[PDB]
Amino acid sequence: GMSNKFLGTWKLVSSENFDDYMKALGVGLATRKLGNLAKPTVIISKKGDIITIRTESTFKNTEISFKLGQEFEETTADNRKTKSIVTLQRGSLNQVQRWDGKETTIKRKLVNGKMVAECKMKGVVCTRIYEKV
Ligand SMILES: CCCCCC/C=C\CCCCCCCCCC(=O)O
Repeated sequence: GMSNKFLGTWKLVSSENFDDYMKALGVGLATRKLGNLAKPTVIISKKGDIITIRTESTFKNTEISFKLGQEFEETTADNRKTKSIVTLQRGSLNQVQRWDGKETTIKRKLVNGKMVAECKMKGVVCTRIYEKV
């Protein structure tokens, strides 16, 4: 199952190419400016077979809960209404969002004690590094 080492509170410390990823998602400039500057936390918790991922910024939060393998509805931080699914593959949490005939992936893995999120939209890739608080 998901490693217990995912559980807890993670703080963003570095990011690369997030602006273009947000462009590719259709996010407008004003919102991209906040996404490029903010350093969110990501809180991962689990109760039974339900994993919860809560993202906190001072001006925008989000939260998803899911069971591995099972599709769920998600309203994203940029206000997309998606059908999403998270699977566990080779120790990574692999989240796919689908909306409007579009698709994006957000893979979260543990590497050297950090959480690495890799995001892909139509070949535009970004990486975000999180440390464990
Ligand atoms: C929720 C707190 C940050 C919100 C500020 C920016 C608003 C919208 C940008 C939309 C980006 C959607 C991707 C969010 C990041 C997914 C990968 C990650 O968790 O690091």
